[PDB]
Amino acid sequence: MNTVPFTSAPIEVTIGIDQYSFNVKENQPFHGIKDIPIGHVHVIHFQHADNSSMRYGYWFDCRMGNFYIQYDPKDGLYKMMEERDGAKFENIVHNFKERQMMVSYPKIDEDDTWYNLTEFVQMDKIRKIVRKDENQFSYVDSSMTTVQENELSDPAHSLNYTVINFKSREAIRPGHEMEDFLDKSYYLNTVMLQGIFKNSSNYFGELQFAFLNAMFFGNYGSSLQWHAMIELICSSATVPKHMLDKLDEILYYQIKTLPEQYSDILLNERVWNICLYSSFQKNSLHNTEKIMENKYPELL
Amino acid sequence: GAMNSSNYAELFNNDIKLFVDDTNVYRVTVHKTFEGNVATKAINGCIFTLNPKTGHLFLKIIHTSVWAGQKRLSQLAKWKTAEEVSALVRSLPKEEQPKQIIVTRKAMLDPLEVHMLDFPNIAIRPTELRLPFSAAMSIDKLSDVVMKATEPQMVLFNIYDDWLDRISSYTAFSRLTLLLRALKTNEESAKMILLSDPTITIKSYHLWPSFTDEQWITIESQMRDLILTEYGRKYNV
Ligand SMILES: CS(=O)(=O)Nc1ccccc1CN
Repeated sequence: MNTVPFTSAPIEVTIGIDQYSFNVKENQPFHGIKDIPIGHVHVIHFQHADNSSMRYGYWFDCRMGNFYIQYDPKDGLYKMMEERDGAKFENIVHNFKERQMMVSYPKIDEDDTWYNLTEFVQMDKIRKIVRKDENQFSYVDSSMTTVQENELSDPAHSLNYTVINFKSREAIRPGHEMEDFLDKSYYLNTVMLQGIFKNSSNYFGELQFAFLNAMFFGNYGSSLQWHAMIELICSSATVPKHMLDKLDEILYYQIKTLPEQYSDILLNERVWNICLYSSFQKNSLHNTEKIMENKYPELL
Repeated sequence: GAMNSSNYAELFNNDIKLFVDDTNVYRVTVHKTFEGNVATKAINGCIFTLNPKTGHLFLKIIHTSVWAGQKRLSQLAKWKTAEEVSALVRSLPKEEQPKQIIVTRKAMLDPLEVHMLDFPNIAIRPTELRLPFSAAMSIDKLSDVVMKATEPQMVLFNIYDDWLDRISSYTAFSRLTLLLRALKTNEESAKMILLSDPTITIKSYHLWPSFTDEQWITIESQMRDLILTEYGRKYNV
């Protein structure tokens, strides 16, 4: 188990750690989060009580370094930093734990939710989408735009998701226009899987990361990317059977975790109705179709 | 964006543009089979591609052999249309290529956009005008070349005959749409109007009769009366 200490909490803030969240009062004696499971990426996220504008946060993996949070009164946010002095860090954490000034990552033993949402997500791939090579962790916020959004504006602060565009020369082979537009298997299997992502695990990792940024930060371009990566699979007539079964599991857990009250803004009616009821894969997503029909029958 | 009555003079400016109508590409007759089921038989069709400023009509004849062994023909027809329009554009010198292609039916937008990805600067647009171009096959010389075709063929016409020597392209387009709307509403009576006077003939190199300016005014009035007459017959007015 690993720990992310906080120097202090000078401003009132709702703090998220993965799918959990808790409120910290202004100047409350809060000094961090302990018992964080090793083996997964994690996200620690923030929404200030006095300005809900800008949710923001940090993706990290405690196996890559010792990380802590410290508020910056000049830039007005909680910042993640790395401590290179290991003995200093261990000493800090021990004192805060002895004084019981930390919240415990509250994982139920039965509960595989976070694994199921991050199965294919790897820090190395996160750091290629979010480019800031001097840190081992990655900052994301509500307002950051994607490379594709910028094409249609600061590049250093962008989300470099893989561009998917169904009406593009990349997606459509000269001479196979109707075939490739109505059956996206070429674009999925040759262009994206063999060419760009190399394997389905990397494709699912990006899909899962896009979902999580959409849900935790309300990041609109991430929501667009998540739906585009679903639609590309559902609109392909030829998809490996193992990918369809895994997609069904991925989507099931994403739909299960989504706050019911955010469904109106996080789910695209056209994409979901097309994917579940018109597409080539309309009968291949049994678990996802069942939870969607029982939880969000309005959207359909 | 889309083209409507607000930006109507845009059709007659100096930016090359084409209308594309696909309503006569896939044509069938429906009939009973010996067993009493229903079957279709395709007949030759055409793509109607028109420059509204110059009157130049690129009539691509769609021979029934292109449907042989194909499924979902009404969907295929839209993609075949887009394929043929793209091929036409590529066949024209750069300085003759359109800057805009206006499709008469919104279902042609995606097929044409996809076929024209190599031409990112050519705008593909719908229209809110209800244009009567389906009635092209009521023009005898166009119907004849389509029905006699034994293979795919492109035939070029000027749909305005020599009218642009005497009238503007705005007026010529208005005359054409009135004639075609009348042929669509009551073909028999419209052709009666156009040919009732044997002393006015159609030149070998023309599609419509050689009416004088005053005769065109009379013809146009009779076509408007025909449209109004049929409107009253339809709605009991
Ligand atoms: C940050 S904190 O200090 O509120 N954490 C904490 C944890 C366990 C028990 C009690 C407390 C503080 N009452």
